[PDB]
Amino acid sequence: DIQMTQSPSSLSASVGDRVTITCQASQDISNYLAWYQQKPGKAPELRIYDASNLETGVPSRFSGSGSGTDFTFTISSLQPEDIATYYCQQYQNLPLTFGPGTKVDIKRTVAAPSV
Amino acid sequence: EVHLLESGGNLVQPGGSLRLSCAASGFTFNIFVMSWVRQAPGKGLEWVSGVFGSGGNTDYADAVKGRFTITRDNSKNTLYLQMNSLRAEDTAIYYCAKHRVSYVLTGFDSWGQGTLVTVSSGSASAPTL
Repeated sequence: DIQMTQSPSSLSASVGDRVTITCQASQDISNYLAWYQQKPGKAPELRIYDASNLETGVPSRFSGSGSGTDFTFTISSLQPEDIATYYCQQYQNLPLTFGPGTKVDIKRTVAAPSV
Repeated sequence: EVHLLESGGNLVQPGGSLRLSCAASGFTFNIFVMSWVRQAPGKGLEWVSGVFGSGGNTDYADAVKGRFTITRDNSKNTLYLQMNSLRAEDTAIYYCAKHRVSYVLTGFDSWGQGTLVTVSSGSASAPTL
């Protein structure tokens, strides 16, 4: 199919932070990409379509860049409302393909496992 | 305002068959493309099948092929999935999703809430080793 890759798997940031996710394609996909937010036990929610366009009433804080191969999604400021699994979806062809996902989380308790 | 309501998912035996339904609102249902996408425990999202306005062209994923059947009732603006030949790989939260525009090659504008389909008897039953 199209393979979609999501760098990285999980992260932990902090309120206020700027956070960046990488979604990479197999084919050249032009800019036929969608981001989704998914708070646990919720349906996915459309964030960005067409690589860059913000769905109506999303906050300009969520951002989407890239075309072809590499895509970037950025949150300029962390809000506790953004806790979630992020997804990218290609629509260059069928089967419509989603990427594994990027789980975004607060820094809490564990060493920032920095040994 | 899009309201996609889903029923019918429940625990089922392997070799079983379910009929999922998803009902839509606050959009011209009959002009839009509709898809079912599932989500396996310990897995991301897989689009399953798409149906085309008229209940015309339908497309399926290879996994789902001959086992699952997608049908729309436009007169009651409902979506159906007939899941034959159930295997554990089919265990998932099933979502009905609205195409952002009236075409397959689209993101999903609006999602339903999710129905769970547990295709499980009792894991696996082997004794000889």
